[PDB]
Amino acid sequence: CPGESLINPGFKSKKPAGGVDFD
Amino acid sequence: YSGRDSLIFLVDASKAMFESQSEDELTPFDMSIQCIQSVYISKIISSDRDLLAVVFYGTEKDKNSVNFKNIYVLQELDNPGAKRILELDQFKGQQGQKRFQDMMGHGSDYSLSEVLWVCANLFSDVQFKMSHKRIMLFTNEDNPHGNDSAKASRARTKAGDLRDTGIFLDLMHLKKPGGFDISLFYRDIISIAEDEDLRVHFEESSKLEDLLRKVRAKETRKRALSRLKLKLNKDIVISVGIYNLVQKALKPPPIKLYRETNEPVKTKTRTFNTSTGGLLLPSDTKRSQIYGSRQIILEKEETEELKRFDDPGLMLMGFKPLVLLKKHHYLRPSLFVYPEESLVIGSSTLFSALLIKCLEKEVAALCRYTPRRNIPPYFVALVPQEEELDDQKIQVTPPGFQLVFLPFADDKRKMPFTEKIMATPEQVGKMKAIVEKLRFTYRSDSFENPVLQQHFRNLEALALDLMEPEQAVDLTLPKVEAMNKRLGSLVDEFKELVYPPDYNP
Amino acid sequence: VKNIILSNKHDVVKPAWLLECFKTKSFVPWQPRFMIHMCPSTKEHFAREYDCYGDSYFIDTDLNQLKEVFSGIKNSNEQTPEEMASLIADLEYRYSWDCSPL
Amino acid sequence: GNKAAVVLCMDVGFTMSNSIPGIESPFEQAKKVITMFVQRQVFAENKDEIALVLFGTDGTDNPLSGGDQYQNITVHRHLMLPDFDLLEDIESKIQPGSQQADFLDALIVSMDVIQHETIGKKFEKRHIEIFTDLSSRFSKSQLDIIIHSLKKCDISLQFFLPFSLFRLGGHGPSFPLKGITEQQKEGLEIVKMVMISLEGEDGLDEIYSFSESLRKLCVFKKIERHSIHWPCRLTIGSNLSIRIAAYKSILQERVKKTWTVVDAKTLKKEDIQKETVYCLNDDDETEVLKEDIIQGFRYGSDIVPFSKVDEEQMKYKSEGKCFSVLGFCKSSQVQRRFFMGNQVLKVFAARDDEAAAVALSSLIHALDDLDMVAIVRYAYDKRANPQVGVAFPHIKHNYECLVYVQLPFMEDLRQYMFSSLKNSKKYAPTEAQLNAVDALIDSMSLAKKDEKTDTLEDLFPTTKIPNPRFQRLFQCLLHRALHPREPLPPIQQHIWNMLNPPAEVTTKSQIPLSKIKTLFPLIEA
Amino acid sequence: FPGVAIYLVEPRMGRSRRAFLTGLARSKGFRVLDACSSEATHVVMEETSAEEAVSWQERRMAAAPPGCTPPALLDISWLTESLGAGQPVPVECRHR
DNA sequence: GACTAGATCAGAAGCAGTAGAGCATGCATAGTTT
DNA sequence: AAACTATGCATGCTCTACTGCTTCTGATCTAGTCGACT
Repeated sequence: CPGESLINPGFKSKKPAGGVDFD
Repeated sequence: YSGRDSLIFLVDASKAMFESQSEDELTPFDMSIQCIQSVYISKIISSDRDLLAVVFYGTEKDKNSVNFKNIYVLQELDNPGAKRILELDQFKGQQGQKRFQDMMGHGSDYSLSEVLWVCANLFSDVQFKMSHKRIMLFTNEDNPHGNDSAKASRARTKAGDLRDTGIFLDLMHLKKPGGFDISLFYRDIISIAEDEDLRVHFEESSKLEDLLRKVRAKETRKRALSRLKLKLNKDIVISVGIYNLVQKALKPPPIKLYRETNEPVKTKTRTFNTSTGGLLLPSDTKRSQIYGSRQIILEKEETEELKRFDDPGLMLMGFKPLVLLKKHHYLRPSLFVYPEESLVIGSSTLFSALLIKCLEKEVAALCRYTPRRNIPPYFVALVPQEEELDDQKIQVTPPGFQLVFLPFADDKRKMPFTEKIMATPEQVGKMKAIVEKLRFTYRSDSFENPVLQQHFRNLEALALDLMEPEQAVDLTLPKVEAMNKRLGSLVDEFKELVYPPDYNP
Repeated sequence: VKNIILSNKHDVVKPAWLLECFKTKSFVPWQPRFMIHMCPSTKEHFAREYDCYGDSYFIDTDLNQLKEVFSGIKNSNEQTPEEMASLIADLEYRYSWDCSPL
Repeated sequence: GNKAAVVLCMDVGFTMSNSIPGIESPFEQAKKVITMFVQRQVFAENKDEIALVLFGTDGTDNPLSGGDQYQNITVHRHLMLPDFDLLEDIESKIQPGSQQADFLDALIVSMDVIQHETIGKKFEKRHIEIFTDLSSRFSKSQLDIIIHSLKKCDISLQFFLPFSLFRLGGHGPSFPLKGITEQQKEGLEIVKMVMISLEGEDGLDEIYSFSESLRKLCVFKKIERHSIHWPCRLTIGSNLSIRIAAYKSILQERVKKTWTVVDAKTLKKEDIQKETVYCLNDDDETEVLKEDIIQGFRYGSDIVPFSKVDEEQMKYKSEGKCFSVLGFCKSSQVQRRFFMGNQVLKVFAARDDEAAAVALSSLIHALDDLDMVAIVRYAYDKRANPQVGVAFPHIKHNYECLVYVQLPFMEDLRQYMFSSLKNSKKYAPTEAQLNAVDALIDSMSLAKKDEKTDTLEDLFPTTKIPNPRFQRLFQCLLHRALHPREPLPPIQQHIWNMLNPPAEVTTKSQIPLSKIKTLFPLIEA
Repeated sequence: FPGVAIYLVEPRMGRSRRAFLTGLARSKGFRVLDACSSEATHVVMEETSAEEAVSWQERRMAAAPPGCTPPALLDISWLTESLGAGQPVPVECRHR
């Protein structure tokens, strides 16, 4: 199950907040 | 997912682990210590109810519940705390490295079967219910028992027994001068072996970067706020659970401590007559409201009865086209309604049929909602939700109903009268150019609460006695520098077109 | 400690003061050396008795004490080679320090 | 501050007592409407003047009684703050009369009372509401001067009639057609023309009925006060800035008066005292002064002290009153389900500012054309925590503005996994079940497709219904005050009717519901 | 009523409550002794059981002279009733 | 019999979220005084 | 006309109750081992 949070099993890993990234 | 999470850190203490190949590169032992500290911090913030243990093997001194040789259990399975973090940090530096060598020792024979056995014993010593049993093995060696095959077979048998029991093991292989070959000996010990993770690894494991990534956010397990009853009719009835997919995040409540000794202090309240000086109970009190000169007295039970219309639950009223649901008619955060099936059988099929039919017809179900007893009823709309999953089959929007509260007449306020002023095409085009210049993609988790992050950092600094709290960069700022550099002369042209020279905003 | 320092309502003392008090088994008066912070009342008290630096006006100074006093004052660059040399020469002449070998 | 004066003209004629079998007489409906208005105006504790004029009574009492004119008209209550006495007069000691009274004469008397009593205090909103059935003879001689005086004196006029242009507030037809009389038709035409002349083609929207008025908050339409404005500057960069004013378009309403705890016997607040004490976790129960308590926080298995001064010094600090546009994103990327907060803001341009209005209109039009919303940072003041929200255009022929709603942070999102229902095999409905559900949905539709304009008309608009809790509380308080020793009354029938859908859907949703019941096995477990 | 003496149990009903009760009694004309003494005749209890009451009686007797009249064990309800009525209410089984 | 184990089911503590009450405080606007 | 004061409001904070869900704990039923007896 790729994307699973190693620290917290059963909770999907969450990407760090990237803020505003202009295109 | 019911229970707790158990994590045991196995840090190898061989000579090779205490040497650094190149300069300006932290030794693997220090890297493991930092990873353990980061995991401890993440567990403390997200969920402090979990259990973490730290065990060292390969040390001269031994400390185990069975008196196994060459194994040290630095910290038994227990809730994380600042004391354990400080104890781990004591070995962080080179002086800490010397302290660990002096008080623990290194360069001794060991058996993987022995460490697995002590880990299993530690797991069996927890009285709480453990949902996940996990072990992490920090070691840069890939062929520990290269000079003995009996130990290899014993380790294989112990790993098989642990896997059968339900223990899930990972190998956090670290940097090695020559290279790490998982396929050599550790392939048969890992619970799950990936095809990609077969070649020789000349660098650090990718899991280390993820572990070092500190996370500051409370994690809440799935839990139904209320198992309410949906009544299409006085006879037709189903059971549906209500969840809050979005909930405001509040900092932990403060606690009162005694300044002299820094211990919890119990807070109590009492009410008594100023004349009789005797304790009073809520049943020996009346509620009073004064309107001008008149006084109205009602009992507490009567006041509770005032806001009583119908029994708690959801009562269906009809179906309305989705076009009539205004986007700006927002009062409270929306909830999620999902069939339960644990109370009344056959509700799941009815819910699914209603969901698919509403999606086909694009109609939301209007209902009367009474979350609890003695609560005035409200009008809500259930909009069907289609199960949406992104690539690699990962769910992003679950199937069910989205409950949105419809504001009442009182909740609406009348705006002051204003005179419309249309904008000329040139100004609209200039604004279009500015907006296109400032285009950006938005995601639900693109911002962080600066207040909560700063509070967590301050608490960390206070607990760990750090010199200063690392300032948390806030993404909520508009970074005017980049916007100004990107816009160019558009702002000046827009101001000239719209703003008169003698305006001075 | 930094938060306490910022809130000018308490005095921050080095542990060496308590160790010395234990050594002599008596209450030793405060000195700027032991004081990391000074409350306004304590600052006023020390201003009269003691110089702004870690030096006193009444009790004399010794080799170690003068070394600590010089440690407290940090180097500054408001002087000039030529004017500094002139000031040094004037200082030597005023107190009859022309007999030095260097 | 702000004050308004209202005059309620009530018919008391014999025709008012007429009641068709199975229906309530118009007198009861008018009494209920006036009682609701007085309850709202009195229990809200607002500085508003209310006067009541009854026309159609046996007696005569009014300033215009010099000669034999304007007979059978009584000024029951002059312009004064509405006290309980008005409620008692409305409820118990007011009975239907037997002598008809001229509606025009009653309007003349009401206007004269408004003019005469508007000398001492200052009123910025003068309103006159006429409750009548238009079943009495009248003269049009004074109509021209009536309109002239109404236009000159800036007086708002509202009308309430038993019928519109059976259950009370049932979201259905009232006073079935072919029952109106010729005199009623003539009176309706006169009032229609008067309202058209006054409001200028909008007057038809100011003629309500008792059943509708009981569930539309129309009586207070011209009395409620506008909310204050929050001024700020919408900044896209470090140079551009538009002066804007934000109001609270939608906000949950709560009772401001709070129940006060008093002693059971003396019914006095003075004889009740609430004290808070702190003690250690010991059997001896050691007492600690309130000044010997330090704030702290739990860090997991231990508690770390955190002084209030230390927290204030180390807390996140930002510039207050900031409205900055972080960026622009496609409207599809922002979803309603992620909306947060307990309020919605409406942002207009600064008042009496042409340049700001033009700039805001240009921004709104550009966003609408590009189908975009603005992700912005909002902070009420220094103490207010910064928020990330979405502002989207809202363009109407009457006005255009921006609508701002708070958005969730990455810490406010819950990741819950739910089992799929489309691919599930254990809960797969059959074709007959789907057909029955489709029939039920079709039968229970609350919207009608009017083919005259090909538009969707809502038969059960829940947004316009008032909150029943306030009405229930007012009714119970009035009952307790008038009757100090009696149980609270039950919920009013009209309140239940307004909270239920029209009988048309209930009647049409019988066979589909029976089919659903017979085609779906449900049993408690 | 100088003849009658009333004492309170400090470590079982807090400090603010005891101070308030003492002030109310003094305003009502009842003398309350700050420190325990042999002259005490009435002792008031609060949220306590019989076992602890007898333990307190034994502790008091352990440091009292012989041939005396230990104060009768009495509850808060009595004190509340007496303060309400303004005069010492007669004692009955409940208080004893 | 007796006991200790083992399992197993019903009540209590903790947590999360909501409403109602009372206040800090600062930011705006209407009124009075110099 | 400008400075000071007044009210008024909003929002974040704190406490106390209230309800509902989840997990831990205490009371109650049987297998095995040793012993007693006829």
